Amino acid sequence: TGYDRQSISDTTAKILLEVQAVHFNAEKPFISGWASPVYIDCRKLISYPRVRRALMEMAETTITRDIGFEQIDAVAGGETAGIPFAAWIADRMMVPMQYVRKKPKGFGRNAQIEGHLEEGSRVLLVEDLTTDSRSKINFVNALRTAGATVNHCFVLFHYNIFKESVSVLKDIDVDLHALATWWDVLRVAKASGYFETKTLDEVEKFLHAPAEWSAAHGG
Amino acid sequence: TGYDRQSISDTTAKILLEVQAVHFNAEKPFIFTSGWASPVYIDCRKLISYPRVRRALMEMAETTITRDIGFEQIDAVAGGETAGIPFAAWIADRMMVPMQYVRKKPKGFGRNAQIEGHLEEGSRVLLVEDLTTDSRSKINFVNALRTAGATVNHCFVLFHYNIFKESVSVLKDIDVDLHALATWWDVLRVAKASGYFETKTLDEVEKFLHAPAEWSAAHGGA
Amino acid sequence: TGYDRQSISDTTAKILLEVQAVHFNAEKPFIFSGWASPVYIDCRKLISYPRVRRALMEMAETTITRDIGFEQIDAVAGGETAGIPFAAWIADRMMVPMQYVRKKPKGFGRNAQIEGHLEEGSRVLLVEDLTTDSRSKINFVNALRTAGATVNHCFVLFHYNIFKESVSVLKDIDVDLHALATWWDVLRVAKASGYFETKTLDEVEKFLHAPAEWSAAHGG
Amino acid sequence: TGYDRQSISDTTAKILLEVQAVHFNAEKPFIFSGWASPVYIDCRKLISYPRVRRALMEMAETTITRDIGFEQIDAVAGGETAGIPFAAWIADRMMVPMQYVRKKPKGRNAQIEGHLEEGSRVLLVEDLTTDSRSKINFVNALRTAGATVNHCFVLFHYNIFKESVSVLKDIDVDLHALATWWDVLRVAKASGYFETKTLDEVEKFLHAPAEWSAAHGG
Amino acid sequence: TGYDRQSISDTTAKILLEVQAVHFNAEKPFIFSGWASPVYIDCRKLISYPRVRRALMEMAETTITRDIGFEQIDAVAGGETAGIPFAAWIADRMMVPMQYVRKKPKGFGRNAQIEGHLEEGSRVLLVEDLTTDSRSKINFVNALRTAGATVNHCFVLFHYNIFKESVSVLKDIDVDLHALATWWDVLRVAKASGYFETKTLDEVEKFLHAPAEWSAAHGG
Amino acid sequence: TGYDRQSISDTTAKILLEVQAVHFNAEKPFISGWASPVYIDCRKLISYPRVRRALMEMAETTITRDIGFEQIDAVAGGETAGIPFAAWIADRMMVPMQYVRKKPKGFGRNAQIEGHLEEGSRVLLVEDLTTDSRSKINFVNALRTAGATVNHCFVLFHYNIFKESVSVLKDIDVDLHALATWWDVLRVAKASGYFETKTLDEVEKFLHAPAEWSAAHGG
Repeated sequence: TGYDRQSISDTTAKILLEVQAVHFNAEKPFISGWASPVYIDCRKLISYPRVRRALMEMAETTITRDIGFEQIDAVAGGETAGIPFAAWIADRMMVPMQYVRKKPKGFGRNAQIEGHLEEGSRVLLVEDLTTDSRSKINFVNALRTAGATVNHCFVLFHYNIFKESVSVLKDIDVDLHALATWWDVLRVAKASGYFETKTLDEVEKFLHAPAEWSAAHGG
Repeated sequence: TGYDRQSISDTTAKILLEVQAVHFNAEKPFIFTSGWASPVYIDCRKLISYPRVRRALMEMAETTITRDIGFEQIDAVAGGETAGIPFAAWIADRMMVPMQYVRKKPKGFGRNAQIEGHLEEGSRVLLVEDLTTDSRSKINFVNALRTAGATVNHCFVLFHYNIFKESVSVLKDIDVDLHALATWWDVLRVAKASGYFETKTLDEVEKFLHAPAEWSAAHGGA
Repeated sequence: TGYDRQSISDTTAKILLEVQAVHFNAEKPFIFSGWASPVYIDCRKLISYPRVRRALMEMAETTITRDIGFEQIDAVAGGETAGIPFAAWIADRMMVPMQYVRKKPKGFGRNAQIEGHLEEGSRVLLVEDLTTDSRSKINFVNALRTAGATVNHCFVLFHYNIFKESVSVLKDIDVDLHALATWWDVLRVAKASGYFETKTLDEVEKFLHAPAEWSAAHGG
Repeated sequence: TGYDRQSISDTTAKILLEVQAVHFNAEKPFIFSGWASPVYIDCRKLISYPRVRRALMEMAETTITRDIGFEQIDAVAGGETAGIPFAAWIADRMMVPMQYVRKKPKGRNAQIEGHLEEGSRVLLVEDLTTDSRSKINFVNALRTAGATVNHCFVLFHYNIFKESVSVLKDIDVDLHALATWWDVLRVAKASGYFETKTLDEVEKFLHAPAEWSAAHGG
Repeated sequence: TGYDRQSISDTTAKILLEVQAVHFNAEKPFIFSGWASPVYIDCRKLISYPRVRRALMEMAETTITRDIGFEQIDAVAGGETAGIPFAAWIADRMMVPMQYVRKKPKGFGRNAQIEGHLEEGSRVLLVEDLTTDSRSKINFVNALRTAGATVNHCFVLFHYNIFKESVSVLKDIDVDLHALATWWDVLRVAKASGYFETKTLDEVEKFLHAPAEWSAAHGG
Repeated sequence: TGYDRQSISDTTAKILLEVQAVHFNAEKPFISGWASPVYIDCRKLISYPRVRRALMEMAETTITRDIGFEQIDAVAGGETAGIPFAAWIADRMMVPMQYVRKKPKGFGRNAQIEGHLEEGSRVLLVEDLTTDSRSKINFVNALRTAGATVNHCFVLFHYNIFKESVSVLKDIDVDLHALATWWDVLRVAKASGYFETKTLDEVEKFLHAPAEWSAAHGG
């Protein structure tokens, strides 16, 4: 459902707002602390068939356009949230699928990885969303310990409100690819006109300075 | 795909033996984490790394579901955590139905803590897992789905051990039917027919299958 | 979805009984026209179920390819109202042009009863939801033949059977009748399932063996 | 198959003109109940071409998802013998149940063939719209059976009559179309396969339909 | 399309006889290098029929998966202008890289006879339209093995199965031959159909049982 | 993976450079004489599944947009070169397939054509690539001898550096449709930045004057 980056992001934002995977609440923030007015549950997108089909089509388009057609030999999912999306992407791309556990279960170079992973394979990490890309280090290092070549990471949603969201993965030579960001959702919601002005202003203030807003509203 | 139980089972056994998802070792039995000793090891998670194998497995899964259960008797597909999520996703894609997945432990307030994804009240849900041994871990997931309002009467597994007496009755006591593509007997029969395995190993496997607990106690150690 | 004639009929009967497209009631027969029967079928309900209709279309394509042939049909024509969805799906599966025939003419030309484009000499397969005595099929067959199409085959999802002329009327005008299931298949599958009482199935069997006598005895 | 609205309309007009589903005749107007018109559209010819219908159904799905939403439709109900094939193809693409509505009742669910769950959201699919007067009956028939009808889809929209849209908005039904007569006129003018006089007469008709029909006989 | 070997063979024979890719003529034998024969097969006609070639590809994939295995082939290599379309379709269905082998080398190097990228150690399946004595397959097998490919299987839509060394010549170099139908299957289906005269089918049977003697007796 | 002509051409150029079907060498020109700094092997394209799927989608889009949806009744391919692409296009278009031999084998109308060709059929000629379209004359005449109507020709790559590459086909009333040209590959390579400036300048001066460059560099 899109061709260029902007259309893909707009379609992703519309999909997220339509299935109510994105929630806004400025009066009662969503609190592990970190009170925020925005809540996202990308795991609801697996319960809507047309939505997930469109999202996977756009995911394949993004992977082909930004990475390459013959640069990925396997698709590895996250712990439990990115496994369905990884499975669908692997089926579309006709590549082997693996998934990486959060904690090792056993001894060896393939303890964290479930599935068959050939030596030297080029693996693409796929999970639902990122906030700081700090949970990405464990999975990338687990895949690299087993011999895979991890240089690209795909996620449905990217917060893009923290400075080290993309620099952390770049320092370990991993590129972050995302279908949409919080700014795209904010722009689509502002254009739609179904949200009150005060709520959108509060959301914009939070997205500009996340830590300051969180600390000053119950963090 | 065979469109009948025997052909589906034989094809699944050949698939498992070809990709070496099933291992036989009688000289050095597989001592598991719980101390159980068995000469047979199966890793259904390896099947997701082979495109054609997984495609055929999902086609046979859809055929089994539509034959044993029915075409319009399932409203959603739920997968157990980690192991069965890819198979649940593929089955949901083939069946054009919503997909959810059940966590092993609750994380949330209630009535939706153990289930990730939207679940409409009164929806008939099919539980998909990679394999079952005694079907006592499936009760937790079935109760989690029923707590959210889903009506669970069927559970699908790629592999069913079928070597424990209460493998199916434990689910049937809570009104859940167990459907599977292949059993250990099917794999043993196909391995015997193939002839790539020595007679002693297959005899040991047959002895274990006929008496699991005694074999675990004696030949490998409790 | 099956691969053999016996497997297709059993699967179709199970599909019909599962989605309740077939109803049995011997205590209060379905008095249609004055005809009285203990059986009722509504093949139009099969289009409201995605998986059921997909399976039925797969079996329809399999039956067409096995009985008629892979390259013997150049267009798929559906009857008025009822058979148009099935004709559309079969044409999509077979990658052939689709037409549909109105019950009554809408003009004065040769292509008055046909809504579509029909090239001269095209071999056309006529698709309908069900047939009872195939007396209404002659109108559609003659309408297609007036346009120049060559009609030698007709496909129906459900064949009522019972009546002896149901295939002879079409065979007299060189049209072969193909079907997925009959009433006998549905009755056999219902008896095997065990969800229906013995008295009801006995009444249905008596009706199937003697339709006119049963209608006269239990109604008009 | 295009992506944006303009591309979809342009290639839909190209498809209509290529399969000759659109006819222009200024010298001898088409007497339809009179109403002499120089333009003729036969959208039922579109089902006899496989590639054309595949492209059109892809564009229909794209338009439905883009303008209505991905999960706003639970059933697709066509007209009677006009848009039933298009409704079937759209329902198959959308993985959504199909129904269809008759012109006249036969026997709540007397006018609807198929299973229609109460409270379901139903999309009307028809071959074309002229004044959207015949769609009132189908929308009311579906709403009698409990369905929620808020969107109507048609392959071709005349867009030359003022009430062709507002009559559906009065009953809270949105009209979605793949192409209009203006798109066909623009594509025909750009192609250059039509004489200038014919296109000028067609444009004059499209600006004032009733006056042109009355002047030329009707 | 079928599910077992016998069903696949029968369906393929019906397909070949329906599209007239197989011709029978005992009065005027097909003399082609001499070698008069009453049978003629043109497997290159099957690419001009969409449904026929789609069904043939389904059956080809089923045979490959059933006999060889799901994960035992890494590339599909066609012959020279004859099996290239079939190889392309099989590779698309199997989601594997495709190559094709020239009849004669064009250049110098290990990859002189092979067009397309072939990774070292790849297990390659050779696809052709038909084998008469499989003497020409040795050249393609050796060309593929020169570039590092491991060739242990060869798939063909049709296999004559009337020469003793049809399968042994490939088996001597560790290549297994798989086919959808043989001349015996076509003869059996033609006899069952009844569209062919008894004398013609008797002559074909005599030729199939002893091809060299029949050719010597009827010319060539 | 494209919508318009420009996007399709750019994606085709990226595909060709990614799988290394396009080679640049200014210091040592390749090679019947005609030393050139550019080498293209479109037959490598059939060994990559995702690449060939994307290229066939683009081919179908181009054929439908430029020729028409119902203007082609058969697809014929050149011998040994465009047969796989013709097969994939025919499968996509649910249209019969034929292929034309370079040299006739037999006598009578259909001696040079393999497959079933109905009289009056509209046939699209498919080839891997064309340089001067001199070899397409034989195939077009062979198809027209059998009764086919040939008015369109499709090639994945078009050199577009010779003046008669399109006029020679237009003289016999045949149109040439292509996915990419050498200019578009050059533009994509220049934008990518993976090639040295001297090599790209030499390639550009070759593509401007091919014959002069070949004569000057020992051709």
